[PDB]
Amino acid sequence: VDMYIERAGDITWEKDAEVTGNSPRLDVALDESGDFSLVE
Amino acid sequence: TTDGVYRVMTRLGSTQVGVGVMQEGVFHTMWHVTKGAALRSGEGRLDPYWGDVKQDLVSYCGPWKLDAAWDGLSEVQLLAVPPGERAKNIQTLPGIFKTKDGDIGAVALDYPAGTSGSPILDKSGRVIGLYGNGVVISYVSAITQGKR
Repeated sequence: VDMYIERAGDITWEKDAEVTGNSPRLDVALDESGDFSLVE
Repeated sequence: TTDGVYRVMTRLGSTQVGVGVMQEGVFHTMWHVTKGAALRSGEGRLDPYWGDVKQDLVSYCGPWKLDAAWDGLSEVQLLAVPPGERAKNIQTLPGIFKTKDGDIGAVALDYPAGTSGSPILDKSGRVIGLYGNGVVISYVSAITQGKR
């Protein structure tokens, strides 16, 4: 198994970008394995 | 070695396992994408240099270089690179992961798993973190940033 990289673009902001998605506020915890979980 | 956003591919057939950012001669991606494996770039090889499972981050060829942070008020852009699709910018206002150790921006965007490592940008075009470590409430990704 070999892993390889291919260039896909410049890192640039785009003025004509699609705009979507909410902005939820969530309480979370981050454990030692890097996993986020919800907290109540 | 050229600055830019890259697909991370693996080989019967090729598949895209993730995405990363080349900047200042260092390749940045998420630990869960490569698990630290060396990466081929042309005839060259990129070796891991730093990584951390709890942050879910890994850098190749040098130390982590990305240090911009979400300003907490402005819209951002996910530069998503989905498998089989041209790089595309998705604008959004982040929500917030509230943790005992402070607030982290989060984006409520759900792209295929091979999109993990795609950069999130601020209005100046700086990388404020990477996409693909998060929680389900619908998936919400932390804006994961390392330390420079």
